[PDB]
Amino acid sequence: FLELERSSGKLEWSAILQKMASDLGFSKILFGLLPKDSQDYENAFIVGNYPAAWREHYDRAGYARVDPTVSHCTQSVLPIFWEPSIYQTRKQHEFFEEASAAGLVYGLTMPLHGARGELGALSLSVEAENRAEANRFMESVLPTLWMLKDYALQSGAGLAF
Amino acid sequence: GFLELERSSGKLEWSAILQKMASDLGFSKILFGLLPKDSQDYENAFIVGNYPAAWREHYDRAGYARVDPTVSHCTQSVLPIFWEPSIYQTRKQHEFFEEASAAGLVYGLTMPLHGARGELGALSLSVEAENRAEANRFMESVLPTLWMLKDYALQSGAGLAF
Ligand SMILES: O=C(CCCOc1cccc(Br)c1)N[C@H]1CCSC1=O
Ligand SMILES: O=C(CCCOc1cccc(Br)c1)N[C@H]1CCSC1=O
Repeated sequence: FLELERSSGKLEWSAILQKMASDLGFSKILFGLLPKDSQDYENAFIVGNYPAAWREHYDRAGYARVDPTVSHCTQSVLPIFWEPSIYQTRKQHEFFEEASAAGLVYGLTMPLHGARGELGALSLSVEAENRAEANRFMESVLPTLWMLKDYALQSGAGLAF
Repeated sequence: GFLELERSSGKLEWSAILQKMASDLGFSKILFGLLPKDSQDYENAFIVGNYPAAWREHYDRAGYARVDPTVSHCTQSVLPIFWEPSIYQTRKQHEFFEEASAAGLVYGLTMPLHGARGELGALSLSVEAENRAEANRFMESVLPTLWMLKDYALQSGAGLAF
């Protein structure tokens, strides 16, 4: 994990994080971080390879207020798996279907809460033949991910702003 | 594998569960402490564990919160800090280490806690060992489990404290 700490710039750091995630077996990621006093977007540091059409769709639809992982991050330090049970409201149901259309189906989000009051998330999505396979995989690497998210948080917070 | 923590209904039951989890991982002494957002009110911090009472009192009276290198570390980082000679840098910190050792707190680590609602704290665990090579073997073997444990302890502890 030391390679993240030793990155000098955002481009280098992002490429290292993306490669680490890929080597682990996740094809898509989002790392997002806000400074302490900031609420919604605006000065958010966002990296990764989420589909650009999804990012724009999400913003226009005001999905920060719909996405169940966002509310979860505001109240918890524990991972939230993208299971059907988290998409409860009608808007969350459509959110799930639209995310799926954009290729985001199986995954998890690790909330990020930095020492300086940074608020964010490391989300990782996996391609799998089915949900059971995706969950077996995520469980198999969970302790590694749990360390990764804190290393990414500490190093990213130092570069983000 | 940490479900007992969240399900715990009271501070005494929760404390005992956490102490047993730490013991099972090889650590006979722990401190779990949490303060609310932007607070330095240690008098009203949520503190559990089994550090020697003589050490706690000494620490408080000497104002060691301002000397202990693990406290300043927690303020700036989410990463663990191992209790190694290299962390005791100032003259006062060398004295701190000597006294901490007189109280049996030579080997261990501190995991900083930063809660979703701004809580600040630490899960500290001390291990008994003959030397640091042995202590390191003991700690390295359970580090990934501790890393998850500290966050489960934070989430559940923050609910009970605040
Ligand atoms: O990755 C996410 C967002 C996770 C949370 O992101 C956050 C949360 C708080 C602050 C910031 Br910046 C980003 N959602 C996923 C769920 C399935 S589809 C999708 O976009
Ligand atoms: O366990 C600790 C203290 C860890 C940090 O504790 C904290 C930090 C922030 C808020 C609160 Br409450 C407690 N120190 C150890 C180092 C060796 S001897 C000793 O007491």
